[PDB]
Order: sequence, then C-alpha cells, then structure tokens
Amino acid sequence: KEVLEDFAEDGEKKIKLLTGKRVQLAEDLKKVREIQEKLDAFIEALHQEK
Amino acid sequence: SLIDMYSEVLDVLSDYDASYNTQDHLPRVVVVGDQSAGKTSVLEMIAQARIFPRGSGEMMTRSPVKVTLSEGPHHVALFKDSSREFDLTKEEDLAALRHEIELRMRKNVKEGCTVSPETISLNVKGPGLQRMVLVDLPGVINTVTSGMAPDTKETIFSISKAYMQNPNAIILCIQDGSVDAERSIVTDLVSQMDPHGRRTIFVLTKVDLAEKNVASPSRIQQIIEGKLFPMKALGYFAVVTGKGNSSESIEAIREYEEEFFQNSKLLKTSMLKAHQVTTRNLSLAVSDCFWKMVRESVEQQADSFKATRFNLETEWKNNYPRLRELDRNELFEKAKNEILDEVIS
Amino acid sequence: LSQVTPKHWEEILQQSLWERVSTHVIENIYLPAAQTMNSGTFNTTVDIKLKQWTDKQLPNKAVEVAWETLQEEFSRFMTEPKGKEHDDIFDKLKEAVKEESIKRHKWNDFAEDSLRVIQHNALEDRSISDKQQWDAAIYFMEEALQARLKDTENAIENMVGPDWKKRWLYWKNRTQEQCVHNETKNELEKMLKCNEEHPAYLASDEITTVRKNLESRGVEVDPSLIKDTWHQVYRRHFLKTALNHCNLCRRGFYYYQRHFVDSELECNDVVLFWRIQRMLAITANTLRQQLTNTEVRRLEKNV
Amino acid sequence: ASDEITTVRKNLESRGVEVDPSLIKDTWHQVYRRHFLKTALNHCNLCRRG
Repeated sequence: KEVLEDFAEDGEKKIKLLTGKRVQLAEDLKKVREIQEKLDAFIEALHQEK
Repeated sequence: SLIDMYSEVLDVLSDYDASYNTQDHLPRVVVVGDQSAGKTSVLEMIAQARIFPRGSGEMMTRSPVKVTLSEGPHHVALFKDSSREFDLTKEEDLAALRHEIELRMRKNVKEGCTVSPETISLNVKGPGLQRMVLVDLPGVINTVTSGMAPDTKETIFSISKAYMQNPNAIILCIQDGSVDAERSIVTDLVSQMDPHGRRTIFVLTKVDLAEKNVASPSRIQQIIEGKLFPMKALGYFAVVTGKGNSSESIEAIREYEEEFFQNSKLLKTSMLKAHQVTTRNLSLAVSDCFWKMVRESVEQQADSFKATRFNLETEWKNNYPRLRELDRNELFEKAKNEILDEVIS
Repeated sequence: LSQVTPKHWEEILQQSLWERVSTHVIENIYLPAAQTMNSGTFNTTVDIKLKQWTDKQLPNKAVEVAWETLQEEFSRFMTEPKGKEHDDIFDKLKEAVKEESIKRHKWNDFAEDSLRVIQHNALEDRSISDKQQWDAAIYFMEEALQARLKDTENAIENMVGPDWKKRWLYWKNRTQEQCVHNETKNELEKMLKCNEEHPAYLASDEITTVRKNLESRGVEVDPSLIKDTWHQVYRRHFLKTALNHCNLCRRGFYYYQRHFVDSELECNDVVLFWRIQRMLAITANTLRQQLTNTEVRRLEKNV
Repeated sequence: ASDEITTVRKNLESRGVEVDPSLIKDTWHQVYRRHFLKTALNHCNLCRRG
C-alpha cells in the first residue's frame, strides 16, 4: 500500500512504465474525443446565436 | 462566449499537437510591431484596458501573450493557469496585473536567454468586447539591446514566422507614422511573406503626430489606398495611439482621436475614405472576416476529427474487441487490484 | 424494354460493375494492406480506404455503370435487325431521336446520396452465417486471382519467354535480353525461397548482391531492370501464396464458426471478399429496381 | 568491401548461420594467402620452361 501511494503521487514514473499500443490508443482517443466535444459545443452555440 | 470555446480549442490543439500540422488549419491574428511603434497602445485600445507593462522606451514585453477578448458580465482579465480574477475597471488592479504579467514573463525565461518563446494565454473578458483572439509579440529592434540576449531578435523573428506559417492567419502589421516605409524592415517582411495580400492588414500609429509633422498627403493616401506598397491587401486602416504618453487613459485617447479625425481637414476634403479610419470600423471588419473564416474552417475540422476518431475506434475493435479503453490513472487502479489478488492467491 | 426478366438485368449489372471497379479495389486497397503481417493493422487500413473511396467515388461509378447498361440495351433494341423484314427508312429517325434523348437524360441526384448509406451499412457486416456463402466467396476470389495471375504471367512471359522445354518444341530462341531476364528470375527465385516473408520494397545492398552474382555469370544488369523484375516476381509469388491460403482456408469455415481467433488460419481476405460480393448483389438488385421504376418515367418524358 | 561482407552474410543466413564481419575478414585473409601461394606455384610450373 505504501509503495502504491508513492507511485500514485509520481505520474512521471507511470508514463515511463506505461508504454504500449493499448495505452497510446486510449490516450489519443480521449484527447481527440475531448477536442471533438468542444468543437461540437462551439459550432452549436455559434449557429444558435443567429 | 463563442470565442472562449474557440480559444480553449486552440489551446488544447497546441497541447495535443506540438507541431503545427493541425494548428495551421484555423484562422489566427498575428501582430508584429517595432520598438516604440505603439504596438502595445493599439492592442490596449482594442482590449479597452491597459494591461501590459509600460516602460520609458524599454521593451517590457519580454514574452508573448495570447490575449483573448470575449463577452463577460464585467471587464475583467483572467489567467489560464491562475483563477485569480483581476478587475480592469480599477486602476489599482490594473497596476497589479501589469506587475503579475511582467513577473510571469521573467519566470518563463530559460537560462542563457532574455525572451522566451513560450506563449501565455490570457482571457480578457468584458461586455461588448469583440469576439476574437489576439497575439502579442515582442517589438522588433533594429539594434540589439546590450541588456538582452544576442538571439532575442532572432527569437522574435522566428516566433513571428511560426505564427505567420498558418495560411489562414491574419497579418496585423503595426508601425509608426513618423517613419517612412523604407526605414522599417517589418513592412518589407510582411509584403514578401504575403505576395497575394488576401489576408494582410496594415495598422499605422501616431497618425496625429504624423499630421503634426506636416506629412505629405500623397504618401498617406498611397499607403491607405495601397498604391506605394507593391502588395495588394484587402484594406488599410489608420488609428491614433494618443500623444505617446505611457500614463494616458484609454477613454481620453479614444475621445481625442475621434474629435481629431472629425475636425481633420483631410477627411472633410474626401482625400481619405470616412470608413477607413477609427478603431471601431477596423475592429468590426476584422471580427466579421475572422469569424466567417473560422466558421468554414471549424466545419471541416469537425468532420475530419469525427472521421479520425472513427478510425481509432475501428482499430481498437479490430485489435482489442473484448477489452475496454482506460486512461493512465484507471490502468494504475486496475493493476494494483490485480496485485492484491495475487497476494491473496 | 421493361418486359425482360429481372435475372438478366442483375447478371449484366453485377458483372459490369465488378469489372469496372475490380482493378481499383485490388490494386489501390488490397495490395497496400496485404503487405503488413499484422491482421489488425491490415483490417484497419482496409476500412479506412473503403470509407474514403465509397463516400465520394462509389456512387458516381455505380450511376455510370447502370446508365451504360441501360444505354446498351436501349440503343441495341433501337437497331436490332429483324431479319430480312427490317425496315431502313425509320432507322435514321431512330438514331436521331436516340442521340437527342441521351443528351437530355438526367439521373436522379438523390439516388447517389441514398445509395451511399445503403452500401455503407451492407459492407459493415462482418459475420458469414452461411456455409455456401463462404464457399462462394472462395470461388469468386479464385476467379479474380486467376485473371490477375494470367496478366502477370503474360507480362513475365513477354519479358522472358517460353520455358526451355516449350521453346524447344516451338523452335523459338530467347533473345540476349530475354536470357538476361531469365538469369535475374533465377536469382530472385533463390532470394524468395530463402526468405519466404521478404518485404515488398527493395534495398540498395540487395541490388549490389544480385548484381555481383550476375557478374559472376558474366552479365551486367542495371539496378532499374532488377527492380522491375523483382516487382513482377513478387506479384506472382504473392498471388501464388494467396492461392495456397485459399486452399488452407477451404476447410477453415468450421474453425471460424467457433471464433478461433487464436488459430493462425485468420481468413481475413475471404471475409473481405465475401463482403464485397454481398455488396455487389445488393447493389445490382437496387440498381435493377431503380432502372425498372425510377428512370422509366423520365425516359418517357424525354421521348 | 562492406557490400561484399553483406552478400556473404546473407548467404550464411540462407544456411541459418550468423557470422560477424570480423570473422569473415580473418577467414578471407587466410583464404587469399593460400590462393595466392597456389597461384604462385602454378606460375612456377609455367615459368619452368620460360
């Protein structure tokens, strides 16, 4: 439990340890989806003003 | 409002894509100015608040600032990394904000340099403000200051070129009306980098000082009508940044500029078009053109992002159909639970 | 013209559409994706290519193919000679009206948009519930592969010539360049035999090695010629490898029925071809119905 | 030459043998010396009646 808490507080160690196709795919999908959601909100709000 | 989301999208795009592969697909406003050319005054006039540090001829802008103007209940400025609100309606808070911005400029400076290439995103809210994103850049110096790094001029040029790399970026050149176009290199660089002129906009400062200097009307008319300059831009505008004092209020400068142009003999003689002057006309034209380009670009980007996300999802199904996508934190939680299970086993 | 059995229309439409797009599908999509040994990456590339092509190019080709087939039947019937009883005075008028009618022809604009979604959902399926469908896809793949293989053999034969046994029977002698190509073929044969999973692309040091062995035979060959011969040899080898895969995948339906993903007999190509064949059948039927109903009224109006 | 080593190494891999370039160079030196000596011996036979 002590080791896990120390590892949790250090994200850099996680990045070095977590390297894989599954990890990168999940991270990229999260970032792309987050950007897309912001774009949808921006477009809808822009078009609803008029 | 809308521009707040657009500014946020640009910030996340820069973080997600370090390179300009995707950042070069959206319109942007690029501002380049010389030393003591009134670039800070013009940016302050558009923002309707003096938020940048002022110095007696010294380039206080030691780091680029991404100033965003949006719609808000009160005229306040908020940092991206800090939630401490600063009220621009009070002069005391304005002075504190200027000191905070200068402190941030010095903190971001790396070792061995004087001007850092990092850009700080600042959201300046206010009722009735134009919905657009502005970029502040250090002034171009003909002679390198002894107190600055030898590559400060090169860094400023590189930052301006990187910003201008976007084919949809709008160029906003700022110079001095008392200096001829042949004595400044910035105007030559702007013309060279935009042979078409489909997005170049030129802003001339200290027009009142130039008029008080008995400037030739032919040169002013040619600059405004795009005759002397070989490049053919969409249009040219002239604004007055006051008498040059670093303590003059924005409201007094704007009122004086309007009165000066109303009583100016050049405008009443029809030498210069009445809609080619004042900051209000320039701001409205820039905002409408920038917004229309943004609308078209964002539609294309949204479709491309949806298709790209679909490809990533399809790859996930093909490779890992019976698994669930989790972020770095969730994977850590799953890994530790498996460890505890093995301990029990 | 509307009194023809629907089966005849479907057969003509299916064959014409398939041959119109077979070259583009195989060369521009199948070949680039088949290079990778990773099934997941292979499938992902195929799906991305399919979406890009279907959303913009597929409806245009389908409309042109369907209109061309209608033109063939219509124009022929205008000019079918009914033996010695055929009249010739009306032929001139028939041709004049036919040309004017063709110019005024205009296909429905909404058909392209509707069909885009129709075939998109049809191709999205990835499950073959019928044993006979799996066998039909194998046969369809074999016919397509054999046609491409025959073209590859013709190009190879042109560059090299007949076998020494055959050339002796026909009394034909190979040219000096033809013999040079034959020696290069033997070198590529040994290279491919040693490395059965060699990448399609080439490297400069590989050319050097091959050229040295040619000099050992007293033959000087430019690197450009070696690259061209290697491309043809690799294409022929890959087609033969696919044929062997088809033989192995012939009895692989039972393994696929249990979702034996761990099994190395991942007949991804058979599934993809089955999707194409199913899509063609749906497209042929849909075009036949549209031809029989949608465009008949427009033809009558223009006449 | 380096490309000669590559060719030789590839033919060794075709036989399922991996050999470092240093070993190939050493073997080539000994082989060339033996070949040259045999060539000189043949030259002596030709030069016997010369």
